[PDB]
Amino acid sequence: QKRAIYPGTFDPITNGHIDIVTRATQMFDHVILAIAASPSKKPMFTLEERVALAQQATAHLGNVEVVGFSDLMANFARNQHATVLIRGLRAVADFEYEMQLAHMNRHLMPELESVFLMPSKEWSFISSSLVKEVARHQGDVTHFLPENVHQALMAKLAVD
Amino acid sequence: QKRAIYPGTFDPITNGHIDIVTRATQMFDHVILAIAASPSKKPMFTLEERVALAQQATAHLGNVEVVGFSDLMANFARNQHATVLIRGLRAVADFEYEMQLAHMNRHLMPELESVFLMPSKEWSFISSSLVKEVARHQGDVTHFLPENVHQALMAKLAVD
Amino acid sequence: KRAIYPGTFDPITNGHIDIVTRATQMFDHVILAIAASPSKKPMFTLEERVALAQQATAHLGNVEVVGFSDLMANFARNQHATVLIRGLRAVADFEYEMQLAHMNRHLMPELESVFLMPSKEWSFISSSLVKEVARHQGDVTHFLPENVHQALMAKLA
Amino acid sequence: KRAIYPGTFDPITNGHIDIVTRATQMFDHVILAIAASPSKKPMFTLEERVALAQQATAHLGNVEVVGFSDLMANFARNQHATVLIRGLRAVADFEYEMQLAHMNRHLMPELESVFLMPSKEWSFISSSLVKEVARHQGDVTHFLPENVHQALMAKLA
Amino acid sequence: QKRAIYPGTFDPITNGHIDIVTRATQMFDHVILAIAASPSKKPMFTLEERVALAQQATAHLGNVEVVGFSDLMANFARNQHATVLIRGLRAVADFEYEMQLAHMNRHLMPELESVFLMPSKEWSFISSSLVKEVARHQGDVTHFLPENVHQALMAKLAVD
Amino acid sequence: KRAIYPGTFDPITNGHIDIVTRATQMFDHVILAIAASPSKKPMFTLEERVALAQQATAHLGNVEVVGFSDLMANFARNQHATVLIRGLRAVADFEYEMQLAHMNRHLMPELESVFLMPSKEWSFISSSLVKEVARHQGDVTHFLPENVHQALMAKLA
Ligand SMILES: CC1=Nc2nc(N[C@H](CC#N)c3cccc(Cl)c3)nn2C(=O)C1
Ligand SMILES: CC1=Nc2nc(N[C@H](CC#N)c3cccc(Cl)c3)nn2C(=O)C1
Ligand SMILES: CC1=Nc2nc(N[C@H](CC#N)c3cccc(Cl)c3)nn2C(=O)C1
Ligand SMILES: CC1=Nc2nc(N[C@H](CC#N)c3cccc(Cl)c3)nn2C(=O)C1
Ligand SMILES: CC1=Nc2nc(N[C@H](CC#N)c3cccc(Cl)c3)nn2C(=O)C1
Ligand SMILES: CC1=Nc2nc(N[C@H](CC#N)c3cccc(Cl)c3)nn2C(=O)C1
Repeated sequence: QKRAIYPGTFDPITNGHIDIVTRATQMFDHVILAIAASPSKKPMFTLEERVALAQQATAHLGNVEVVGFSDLMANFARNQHATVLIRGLRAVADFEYEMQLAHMNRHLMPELESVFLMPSKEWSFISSSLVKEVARHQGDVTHFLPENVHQALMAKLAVD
Repeated sequence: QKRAIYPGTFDPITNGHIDIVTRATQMFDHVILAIAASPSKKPMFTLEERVALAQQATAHLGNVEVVGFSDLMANFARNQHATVLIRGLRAVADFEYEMQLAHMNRHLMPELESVFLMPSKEWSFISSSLVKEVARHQGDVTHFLPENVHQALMAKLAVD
Repeated sequence: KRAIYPGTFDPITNGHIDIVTRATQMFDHVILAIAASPSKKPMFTLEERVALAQQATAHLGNVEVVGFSDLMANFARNQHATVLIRGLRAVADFEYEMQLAHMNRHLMPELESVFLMPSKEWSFISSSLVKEVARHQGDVTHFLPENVHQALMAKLA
Repeated sequence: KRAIYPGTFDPITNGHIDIVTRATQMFDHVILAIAASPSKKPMFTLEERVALAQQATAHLGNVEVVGFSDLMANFARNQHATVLIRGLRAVADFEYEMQLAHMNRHLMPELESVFLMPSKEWSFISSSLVKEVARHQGDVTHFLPENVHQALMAKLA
Repeated sequence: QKRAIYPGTFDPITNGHIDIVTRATQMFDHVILAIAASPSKKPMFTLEERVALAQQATAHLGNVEVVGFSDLMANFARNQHATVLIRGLRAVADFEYEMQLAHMNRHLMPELESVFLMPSKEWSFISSSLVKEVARHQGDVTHFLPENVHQALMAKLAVD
Repeated sequence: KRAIYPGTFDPITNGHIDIVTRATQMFDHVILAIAASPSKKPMFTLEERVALAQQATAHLGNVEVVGFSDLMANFARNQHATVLIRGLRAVADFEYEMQLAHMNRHLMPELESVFLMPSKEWSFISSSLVKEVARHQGDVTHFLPENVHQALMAKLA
């Protein structure tokens, strides 16, 4: 009965995040998609919007639970009885930062294992920040997002 | 009749940028040096100052046109009838970011080819941000800039 | 859940032991798979490498050590493994790791490549570096299981 | 404008076809230049590599396939090329690419090295990886032109 | 009689910084641990707090002088009669940035040599920014700091 | 203070001269240590490499050129060196450099590895690239001391 957490800002959730969480569900019994409540930089979408969007986009995956959190991801994993922390590794990931984070998470909770998954080649060169920057500048990002996220991002930028 | 765009903030234009745009003119019939009107971080020089400086520094290159833009660089390339997008690759470039940008630009305009040029070893370890940071801290940056840019940067920091 | 941990393991080091131990804490059964790897011209034969890894992992009840000369994705299919473990130390290896994982996915899409990070203690060593040091009579006891250390001493003697 | 696209092309892959196709859309004439490369001990002879690349690029009207054993900058001068094309997949290759481009510039300053990025589809493959998979009887049809796939099958048979 | 400067923000000084400065004292006759007075991002600790903390943490090292500075690190090295500039290289260091900085420092003061030291494996994956981010989020960072720094960081976060 | 600058120096280049010159401005005595390196199958014998480096560094009064086949940490101990110099050009080398430095520290904790950065002029060359260019009759005079250039010409003749 292995429980895994998949933390992030998911601002908004992309097809790359869907690809990662789907691979995680095929490996672990229970996956908690954990959304950061209060990131350093103010998010485009509120925590409620981000939770609602991730819930709709993962509804077809029976063993995914979407939950918000504001504490250390290691503390959150300990409270969720999770022994696995999922991180996606795109071709464009900051590997140096992943090593720092994993070694720090191990110092905080040694029994918590950081697991790196690789997304499809299709999502290996995108990020939520690149998608948003393109969208803010009127670029087509439909291909990178679930339908519900595309509709919400269009509505957000219409009134900005 | 190949048309190439060379986009950037050019805040201010450096000898590294001059080196890149010169190599581009030797390869393509028409080069548009495209200056970003409204970057995320407020620039040191206004768009008019940046355009005027780049115009003076490239005047000796007959097939360079200096133009400001505020849209997506792929949209700007499509409107300029350009099929080539020039990016300089210094030894200190963020290659991971270049891959993201190139793959995103290809998604937005598939017929637009991203072309990476390498500057002289002399300019392979500098950037406008490093030059400005050194200049703000009273360091000698004459070697890295065209004469007109050096005079304008001295005048800017005199009144800051 | 069955996971495979493939490699040349020429010889198996404390870094490899660290990885396979983390894998056993996550998956029900772990197959430590030793590739014949003749193109790399290994120091130890496949039988020596299998015997050494068996002795070094004996204390881990859910590890099975097996040799193979097959394509690793075919070997993973034949072992009924849906997880392929790879250890990650630094950025340089991460690139070849991406190629291998994308190729393994093309050959077997249901086989998931997972990357584990070793202890800081083993983050700067490799079988190649240990062998190079041992060839120049340097002390490598700290980096190897005891049985591997004695076999490497005997091999270079 | 004449551009040269040099390499070992042992064998030519879909990633190489992707690069040379992008080059033809930018330059009037493209020379796909196959280096003898004896130090790498190639799987296919230079004649086989030339024949394979010729058949695989026949549909591209402005590609000329030529073999060479010369210094690539001397070969580019002799082909009246002012552009040298190199494909870029990841960071690790980008370093050796910088050395090669700065050396080529020292030897021929008027020859410009340009870097093109392949499709995401071919961003994780290489001739070496394809050959390694094919040696272990793995399916590599997806990564190669048909004629190259059959020649690689015949070579390993 | 070689004099070396070891510059940084030291916000706060960590065991990684102590490891680096200790290695520097074993190599050079006089080491100046140089604390940046006015960094770009506002520091957690004031310059006086940072100086006091670094002084207490290096007191056992007889040939270390802790000094604040607000000018270019190359100008500061020239004024301190230092011909060596120490930079720590952790496994997670931004090497591209280190190359830019070293080449710029060499342009400003060619006789000033940039020297890269490697910390213990124990401190190879941490930074002051990661330690602070973990501490702000109630994580245990005792292991990464000198005792006096741990007490000061606890007091800082108690009133924040 | 005694510093050792070890390497294969096959042959010694202007980049190596740049590094050793910076080292002499920092330390009282510098030992340029040439590793036999038989596994790399060097172009020049150890005696040729020692003779060439001696002639190329003669103008630097505090450089001693010595050959060794020993573990570099044992050689540094025997030379009474507490500093080990390594030149740093780019990120790719920085990883192997970290492994080597952490291993050298394990073998000799009082021996400090220091990294120096060469001039921008030599930041894109290596002995391997210079030899490869010279093998194809390319001009490499700019990258080598005069005596090394003539010896490399004579070796390839
Ligand atoms: C070792 C570390 N553990 C950490 N846990 C958190 N948690 C917050 C929770 C909230 N809001 C967060 C903020 C932004 C993104 C994410 Cl994914 C998570 N931050 N954090 C670190 O920066 C370092
Ligand atoms: C795929 C992308 N395409 C893009 N085009 C732009 N255009 C703006 C125009 C203005 N002002 C800009 C801003 C700053 C620097 C530059 Cl060079 C260009 N941004 N942008 C992205 O961030 C991503
Ligand atoms: C996608 C790929 N599939 C592959 N299967 C194998 N199998 C051999 C078995 C033998 N000898 C092997 C050799 C070296 C290391 C390992 Cl772990 C496995 N190699 N191989 C690739 O290099 C790439
Ligand atoms: C600056 C340099 N100039 C050079 N010219 C050559 N030429 C040979 C021709 C043969 N065989 C070659 C070998 C392998 C790949 C290529 Cl693409 C070309 N190699 N070479 C360097 O390695 C560096
Ligand atoms: C070539 C460069 N030389 C430089 N010297 C300084 N000095 C300031 C002094 C203050 N306050 C400083 C600020 C933050 C951290 C440090 Cl370590 C030092 N900044 N700086 C550059 O950004 C680039
Ligand atoms: C931590 C290590 N210690 C080591 N000592 C040696 N010594 C040999 C001497 C000979 N031949 C050598 C070979 C090649 C380059 C150099 Cl610089 C030195 N190699 N070696 C390692 O590769 C790793």
